[PDB]
Amino acid sequence: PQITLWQRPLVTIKIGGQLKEALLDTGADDTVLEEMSLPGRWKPKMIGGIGGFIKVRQYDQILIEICGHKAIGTVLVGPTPVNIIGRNLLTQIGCTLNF
Amino acid sequence: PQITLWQRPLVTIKIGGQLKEALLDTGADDTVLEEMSLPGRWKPKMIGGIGGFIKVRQYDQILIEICGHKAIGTVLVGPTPVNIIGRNLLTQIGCTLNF
Ligand SMILES: CC(C)[C@H](NC(=O)N(C)Cc1ccccn1)C(=O)N[C@@H](Cc1ccccc1)[C@H](O)[C@H](O)[C@H](Cc1ccccc1)NC(=O)[C@@H](NC(=O)N(C)Cc1ccccn1)C(C)C
Repeated sequence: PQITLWQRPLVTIKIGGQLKEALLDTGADDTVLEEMSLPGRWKPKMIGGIGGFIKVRQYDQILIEICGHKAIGTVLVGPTPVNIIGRNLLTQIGCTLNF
Repeated sequence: PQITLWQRPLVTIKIGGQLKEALLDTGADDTVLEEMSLPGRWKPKMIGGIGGFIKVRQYDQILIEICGHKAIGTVLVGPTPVNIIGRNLLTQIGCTLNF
């Protein structure tokens, strides 16, 4: 699709067999989701942004589907205000910025 | 122009007749710039991000030029690591997300 930015660019993703909403975020390097249980082993990590650092669980090679497009990559889970899709998966689905 | 997302989407902006670099960010509602001393009146404000909140000063009606395109609006100034161009100015330059 072509998404304009008059509203937050929130879409539906599918992950773990669950449906969620997430923000398409060109200003994020990584993908951060709210607390959930995913199958798999995970490692503790830290990530930062405005306000500071949070602790997250890192899951690799996770299948996610973003507007019907498949991506397979690293997902961090932790206490984010919002589900964020970052550049690690935006590139996999062929996302660009245009103006 | 079309910007790919392999790297962070950093572009040149002109503000106050000075050039800076800034991140095009579809996940920011607001525009946040590094500390600098603009003339003008300001309001104090708090904005949040992944790790919590920071204090900023709010300036309205600022002209920024982004890759040749002008935009005019509210800019928040404070102790950010990176200059962030948010949706309030992105919409004005006709910027879209495409995949
Ligand atoms: C999500 C996280 C993994 C990401 N971090 C990240 O990419 N890092 C640390 C790598 C890095 C280092 C140096 C330079 C560039 N990038 C991040 O926070 N990115 C920030 C940019 C940044 C980078 C480093 C330090 C400081 C800032 C980027 O601005 C994101 O788009 C971020 C995403 C987000 C959105 C909502 C709530 C939490 C996080 N937006 C924001 O932090 C903005 N907030 C915002 O727009 N809010 C709170 C309103 C809102 C609410 C709900 C939904 C959308 N918007 C502020 C910049 C204004």
